[PDB]
Amino acid sequence: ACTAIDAVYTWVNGSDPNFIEDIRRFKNELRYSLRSLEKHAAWIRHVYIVTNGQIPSWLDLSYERVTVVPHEVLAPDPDQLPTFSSSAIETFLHRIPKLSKRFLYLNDDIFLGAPLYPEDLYTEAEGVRVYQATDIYSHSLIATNMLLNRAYGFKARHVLAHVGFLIDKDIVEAMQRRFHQQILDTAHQRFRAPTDLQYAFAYYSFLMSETKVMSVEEIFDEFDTDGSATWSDREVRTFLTRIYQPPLDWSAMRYFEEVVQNCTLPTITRDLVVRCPLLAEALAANFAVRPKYNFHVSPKRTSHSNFMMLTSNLTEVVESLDRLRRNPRKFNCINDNLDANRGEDNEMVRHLLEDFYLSFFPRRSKFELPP
Amino acid sequence: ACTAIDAVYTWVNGSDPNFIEDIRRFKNELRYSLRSLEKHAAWIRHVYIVTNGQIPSWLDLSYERVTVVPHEVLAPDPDQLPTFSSSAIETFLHRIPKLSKRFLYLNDDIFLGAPLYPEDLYTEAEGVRVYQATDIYSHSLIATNMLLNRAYGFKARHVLAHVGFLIDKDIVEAMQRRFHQQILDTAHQRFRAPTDLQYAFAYYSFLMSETKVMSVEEIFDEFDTDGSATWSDREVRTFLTRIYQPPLDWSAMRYFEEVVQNCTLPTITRDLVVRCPLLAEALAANFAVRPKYNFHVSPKRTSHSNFMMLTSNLTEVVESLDRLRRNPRKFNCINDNLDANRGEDNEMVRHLLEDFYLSFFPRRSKFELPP
Ligand SMILES: [Ca+2]
Ligand SMILES: [Ca+2]
Repeated sequence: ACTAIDAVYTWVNGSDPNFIEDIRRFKNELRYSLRSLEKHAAWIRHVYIVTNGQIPSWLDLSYERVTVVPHEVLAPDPDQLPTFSSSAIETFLHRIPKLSKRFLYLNDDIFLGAPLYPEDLYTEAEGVRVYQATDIYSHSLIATNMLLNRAYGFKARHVLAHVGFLIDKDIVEAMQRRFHQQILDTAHQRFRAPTDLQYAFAYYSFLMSETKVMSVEEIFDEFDTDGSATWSDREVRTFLTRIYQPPLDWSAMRYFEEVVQNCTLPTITRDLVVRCPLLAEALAANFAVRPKYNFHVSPKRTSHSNFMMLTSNLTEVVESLDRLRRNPRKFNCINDNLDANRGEDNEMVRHLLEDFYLSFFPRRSKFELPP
Repeated sequence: ACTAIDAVYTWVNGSDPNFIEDIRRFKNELRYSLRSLEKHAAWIRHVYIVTNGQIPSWLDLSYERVTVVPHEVLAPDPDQLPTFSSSAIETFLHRIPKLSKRFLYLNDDIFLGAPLYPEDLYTEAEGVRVYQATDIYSHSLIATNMLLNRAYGFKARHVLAHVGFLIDKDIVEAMQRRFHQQILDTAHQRFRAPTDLQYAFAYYSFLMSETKVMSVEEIFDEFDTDGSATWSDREVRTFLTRIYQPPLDWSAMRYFEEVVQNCTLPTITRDLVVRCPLLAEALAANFAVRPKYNFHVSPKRTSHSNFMMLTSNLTEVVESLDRLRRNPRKFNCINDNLDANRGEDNEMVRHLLEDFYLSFFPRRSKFELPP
């Protein structure tokens, strides 16, 4: 337990009258997913749930590891807060007061076997493991991809893979200060509309393409190994080897001494290499395009993250739930995509899924009050 | 700083009369390599040096981070201790009293740029990064490879790559209790003889091939997710999916119930699956060959570990020392292989190398007393 994590959760409930009244104005998942944290990741040290005031019935409060914070305290400009979309709620997840610097996102339907360690998400050498992989979701995909395609170059950017995302508070604040038009746009919306900015992809493509700029006075402060303001011949040879690569030659030596002698080896200082052109330009052309935040593409080896959608064909349900059992990987994500016309098959489906979730996680975790 | 490391060093000195007297009876490297620890790895929290009683002249003692321990206190059977080989000294490196569980080996000529983090060596999910890559050294290579080829299978085993090796005390004690013939053989030797067992390769091939055995009572204690001694139909289906893979079929269901019914689904317990043959054999044939220690082959991306031998051709010296400067990688290892006939070129070589080692590490570190 080197660093705190403090994962978050959402849990919208669409069964009580006070939610469907506000909808009219305009599957017990988390119980078995917060239960997975007690088994396979016992280091997260706090759990938040962001709701609209409504608590779950089975939360044992005063556990000092689980709290609920509503949208009344989070959202700026308290005029948008009657909100019923995920992506609007995602835009104020970093305004939780005693939040640690980094945190797991994992939303509601993320249960996890195959125990989780903090080095699976954030190391210190590397440190953000970016897990690469139609009606309403595709349009927001195209809009976010085009918005990140206006700036930041072009390249190919891959979508993510349904893991619990690890999110830094400072990087997302610099994200929201970069796209202040679209953050307020998606914030001031009621439902899921096709001009949205999805938070995870616009985070993990923002972080992958922030390029820092280092000034010439900072390449003098580093890149000599010395005490103060000395640039001697050892540092000169270190400087010349990082430019003219294949061998190093006498031509580069007399080129460098010709450049220093034209400044009208006599004690190369900081003020000379800041002042003199055609060397500071030739120095900053090599070392100024360093990336801003530490990132790490995953080598697709350990957490292959079984997605495995839950359609209403009971055959495909039973090979899907058995194929979640043949491979007990790190993250698993069962989203519904359920029919509403078949009220007879989608009762046996919800009873069949209960056989799956009790097959792995049958103990009453300490988050749940005794019935 | 999650865990302690406490690296070790050797530093044999072949210049004083009291060493050459004992040799007759039968390059300032570490100063610039212990100096690299103050710059690029400030978490190792103790440094040991194992000698034969002789201290360096420039060690500032009472630093409470650097100590010297001689061979008198380490070696069992105090009859072997007049020793003048590396590999004999390597066989009692884990008898240092206040040693942590894991430790860096790095011997004497290992200086390191490009800062080192504990996740570069030992994580918790993985945790031993095994860095794969003629007169006297080749024979010990063939002997150690054949000794590890007698047991442990056959396969291909690769040599290591001159990094600071991370070594566990318990794994090396189980190594020395496996090869008690060769440990005492190489311990009771005076010099480097061609029947040696090299410590790093016989460690990192021992650790890669210890296979554990799990009893059938332990595959009942795990592999049900339950409280105590219950093996119900959810666990049965989890059990059957991990054997008959492609789909799961009704034939496997009636096969399993036929196996349980022939034990002369009626409450499958622990005593039944321990007692009944042709199921416990069929259960342990799948889950008993799990490896003993966590290991991790390195993907050869970050620490490519410039070796770059130091022969006496001054041209090859200057492209070697410049090519150490073009690539500032994680570990670097300059071993001598120096001629002794040319006393005139091998003075300019040692002065030229001093230009290299002061080009990166010029500050007097806190390990060194002021001259
Ligand atoms: Ca300098
Ligand atoms: Ca059970």
